[PDB]
Amino acid sequence: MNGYDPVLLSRILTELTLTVHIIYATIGVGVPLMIAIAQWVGIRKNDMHYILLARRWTRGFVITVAVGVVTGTAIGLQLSLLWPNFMQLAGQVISLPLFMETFAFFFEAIFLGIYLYTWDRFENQKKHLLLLIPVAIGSSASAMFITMVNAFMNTPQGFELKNGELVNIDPIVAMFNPAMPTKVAHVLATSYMTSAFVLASIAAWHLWKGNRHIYHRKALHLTMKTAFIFSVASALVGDLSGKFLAEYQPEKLAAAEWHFETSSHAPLILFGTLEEDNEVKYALEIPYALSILAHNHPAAVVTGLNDIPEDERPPLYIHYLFDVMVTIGVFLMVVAAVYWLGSIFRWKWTAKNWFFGLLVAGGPLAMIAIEAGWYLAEVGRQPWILRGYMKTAEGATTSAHVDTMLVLFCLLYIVLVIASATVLIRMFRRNP
Amino acid sequence: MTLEVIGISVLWLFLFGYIIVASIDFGAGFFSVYSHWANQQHILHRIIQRYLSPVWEVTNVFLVFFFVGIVGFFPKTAYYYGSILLVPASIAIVLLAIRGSYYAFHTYGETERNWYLLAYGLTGLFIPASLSIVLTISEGGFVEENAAGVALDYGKLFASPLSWSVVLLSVTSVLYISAVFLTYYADAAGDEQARALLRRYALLWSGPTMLSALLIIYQLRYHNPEHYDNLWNVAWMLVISFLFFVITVWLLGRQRRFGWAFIALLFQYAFAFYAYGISHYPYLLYPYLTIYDGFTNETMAMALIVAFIAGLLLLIPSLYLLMRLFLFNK
Amino acid sequence: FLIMYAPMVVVALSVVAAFWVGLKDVHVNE
Ligand code: HDD
Ligand code: HEB
Ligand code: HEB
Repeated sequence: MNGYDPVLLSRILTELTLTVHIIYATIGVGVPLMIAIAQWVGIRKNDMHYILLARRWTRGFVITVAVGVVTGTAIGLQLSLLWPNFMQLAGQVISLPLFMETFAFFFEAIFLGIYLYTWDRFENQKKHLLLLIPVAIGSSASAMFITMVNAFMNTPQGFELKNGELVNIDPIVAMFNPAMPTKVAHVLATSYMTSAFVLASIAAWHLWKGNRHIYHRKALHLTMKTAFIFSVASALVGDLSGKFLAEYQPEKLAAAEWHFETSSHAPLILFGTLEEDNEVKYALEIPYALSILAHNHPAAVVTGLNDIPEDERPPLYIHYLFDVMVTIGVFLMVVAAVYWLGSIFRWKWTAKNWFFGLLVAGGPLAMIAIEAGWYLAEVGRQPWILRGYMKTAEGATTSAHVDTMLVLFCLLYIVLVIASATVLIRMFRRNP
Repeated sequence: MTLEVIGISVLWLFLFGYIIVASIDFGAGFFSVYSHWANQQHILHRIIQRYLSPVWEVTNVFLVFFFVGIVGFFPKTAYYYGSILLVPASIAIVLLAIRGSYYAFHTYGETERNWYLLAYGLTGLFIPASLSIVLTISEGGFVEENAAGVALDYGKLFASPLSWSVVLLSVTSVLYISAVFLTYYADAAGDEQARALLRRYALLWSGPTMLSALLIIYQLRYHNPEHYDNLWNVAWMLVISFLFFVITVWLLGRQRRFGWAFIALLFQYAFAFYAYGISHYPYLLYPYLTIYDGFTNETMAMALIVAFIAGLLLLIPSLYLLMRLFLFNK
Repeated sequence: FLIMYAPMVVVALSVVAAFWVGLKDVHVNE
């Protein structure tokens, strides 16, 4: 246990860091797009209220960004620290994208900084749109490149194993692996979406309470509509990624949907409870999706989990996450799909609290679905790294340091999150 | 393995490139902290910290470019250095977390703006040391002592006359470099203090720093004779550096054109750091961590170099344009 | 190939749809 506790403690710490990181990140990814769009709408419409929401957002986008950065550094460093032998092999291959994430981030950060400190000096709004285009591009570029890491972690190749030593590396093969498309896509979509619901959750708060129709109805009207779109795309690329899994890594998917047994027409599950050792409790399941319109043939035989080695299978508590993530997906999509439809273009329900409440919950639900989803996609992953890559069990270092540093960091982040939330509310209540 | 030597050659200059801005920011968020400890003015902290932070943002780019680059050329460091350097990292990261958290919170938080400058006092200095430990150990040992390698109590290698030599090689030069940068554009009648403190830190440079450049030499005689020999083979660079320092000192003593003070400073600590690296090369602490060990595929070496070029090609012009937005004189 | 490419497409679409909202039912309506 002087070099096995960390096998767990590390996982635990890393979770605690990155879990935080993401709160301050998908915002970093989705917000700038929304900002760009708001500017663009304000410009195209000559409505200098949207143009106020762009900066009204940016002003906090900053604070989000920084907290993002520090946690980013944290994880960045923690990487090789907690998992040396991993990087001993794969570092050669991961090095680049990881860099390109932050490069893309600096590239965006320049223009972000320009807009931030030229919108109050130099000329014309288009010339500030053109500064806000590179930002979102650089944001999504981060995600592309950094996700290419995870995507690669999930799947080879671009390497060769000389009795353990990883060599003969092709950049773009390892970078542009089979998972990369679905990862990049689903991640971008479910991060445009998330922030899209996050802004709606401000507009619905501010509009619900001190009903300054002014910005706060326009905000909702846009953010909700875009949120709908992004949730739809998100779901599409969800089905896509699911199909990818069903074809290439059903170890996850079969654990997500508890398909121990391999079959042609295999029903999905809405929610259940199988305690790790075959204890089927709540059982609500429907016939199969990722075959009928995905594979175009309902009787496409889904691989079963039994057919996966039990040293190669991930946990069964994964299902719950799929439930969470997907159901949030659909529900939230519905809320979105109604708001603009029914609450605006039909029966003027906007001013009803019955929406504003749900729309206040909107963003938090999405972020939850984010954390959940990440847990799902990453935890279906623990028992493969130990094979085609290298033993997870033999990836960590020492115990009596990690256990404490974990708690130090725990505290640190606890403070971060809270403080950030506080300041980030204070600002909005100051109304600049 | 040429590409592998070029990689570390450039990444060393990423660490230097970091050192440059980091000096300015950590000097600022410290000297400014004392100078505003008296009268914690939110007007002044607002006006200051509206433009300070971008630097600090730029720093972490150097830092992380370095950190992410190095392991692309040397995953075996990610094994060894990674597995060894378990604690100082986390601390440094805490210190950073603090720095940034408050850099953000202060932007729209006057409560933190005044009280949590304490934190900038703490971190602004503590960070240099917390890097200096790794920079130290990188030419030291975790299980590497004298006769033929005795296992070392890492808990008691903290206190050593070679480590504080690096703490001095850092802190004081942070102070001095920062002071020189602040002086360079000290376009005010109230710039007399900057040059006096800059003088003190220049005297610290001629002393504690260039002193430590020799403390390292007179520690290596008993520690690492190969490194000592290399360092004597590049001591002329430390001389050159001392001469450039003398040039920056002459610009200090005399004229208002501190551009040459900054160039002289640049080449000064650039060479005083670049030799300090060169001597350590070609290897990284261990004989198993020599540049050519655990031979990697060298295409992604070229790609990584491309990425470093792409990086610097922003890092530098960001600052070159940052020093044209404040002028508009071409 | 089609399903390996498709996602990013779907995304790209969703983006410019998300823009197109700003022109359709934002500029000339509600
Ligand atoms: C509790 C769930 C959980 C657990 C046990 C882990 N992770 Fe994680 N991981 C996620 C939950 C997560 C996340 C915290 O939710 C992340 C952070 C970044 C992200 O998008 O989701 C994710 C993503 C993520 C990425 C995303 C790269 C990218 O696509 O840009 C990498 C490289 C890692 N993780 C690394 C690890 C390693 C090496 C682990 C060791 C076993 C690990 N994670 C355990
Ligand atoms: C997609 C999602 C995501 C993800 C997944 C991630 C994942 C990650 N990441 Fe990240 N980032 C991000 C999103 C992100 N990210 C962003 C957005 C940014 C910007 C800022 C913020 O956060 O906001 C960053 C930033 C960042 C940073 C900073 C840079 C500088 O300083 O300049 C770092 C270091 C990192 C690391 C990292 C890592 C290591 C990882 C693992 C691999 N990042
Ligand atoms: C937030 C929001 C959201 C949403 C809505 C969703 C919705 C959804 N989804 Fe999701 N996800 C998510 C978020 C999300 N999601 C995440 C975050 C994740 C992690 C990362 C990735 O992508 O992987 C996932 C993941 C994931 C997955 C895995 C992938 C891999 O592993 O590679 C899958 C399969 C799926 C499906 C799905 C679906 C089907 C749906 C329908 C509804 N997803």
